[PDB]
Amino acid sequence: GFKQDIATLRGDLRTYAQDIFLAFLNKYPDEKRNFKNYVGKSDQELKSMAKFGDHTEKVFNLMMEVADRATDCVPLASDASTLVQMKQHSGLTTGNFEKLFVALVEYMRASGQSFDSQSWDRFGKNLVSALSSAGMK
Ligand code: HEM
Ligand SMILES: CC1=CCC(=C(C)C)CC1
Repeated sequence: GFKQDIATLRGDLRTYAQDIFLAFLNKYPDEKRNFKNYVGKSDQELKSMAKFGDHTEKVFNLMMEVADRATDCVPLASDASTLVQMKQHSGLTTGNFEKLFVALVEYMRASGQSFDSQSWDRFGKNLVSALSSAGMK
């Protein structure tokens, strides 16, 4: 289920974080506008870059903590508020988070593995709802 999926992802988090984030940027090329320094790069070029591996892994370190603190795929309001307030997210709207979770769910569906993709899709929906509620447009 969802909790085991957190353990699976954490067991190889650098790899999953890069692969899911690349799935997100390739599915929604226009999202490269928030990361201007990733433009005109192949996947292998991005994985060679410092900011890419470090930043993507830090995103997923926190995403897994938010997942782990959730009840029935419903995140804490405090985790939602942190995500909205962060200076690094000043630009963003719920659509940015929408798209990241569509890509994550698709990645899980396509994987060889028994991910609980339905639980991640509900988690994404519930996080978008919590971000809206905490003041993201
Ligand atoms: C649950 C989802 C997400 C989590 C947990 C999360 C978490 C984080 C964390 C921890 C950082 C700081 C990392 C660092 O400075 O090394 C960060 C920065 C950032 N995040 Fe997010 N993030 C999420 C979703 C998004 C989405 C959907 C976008 C854009 C579409 C985004 C854009 C950014 C940007 C642009 C930065 C700063 C740019 C940079 O790294 O130089 N994040 N996020
Ligand atoms: C905070 C952050 C850092 C790195 C990212 C990558 C896509 C490498 C985006 C999110």
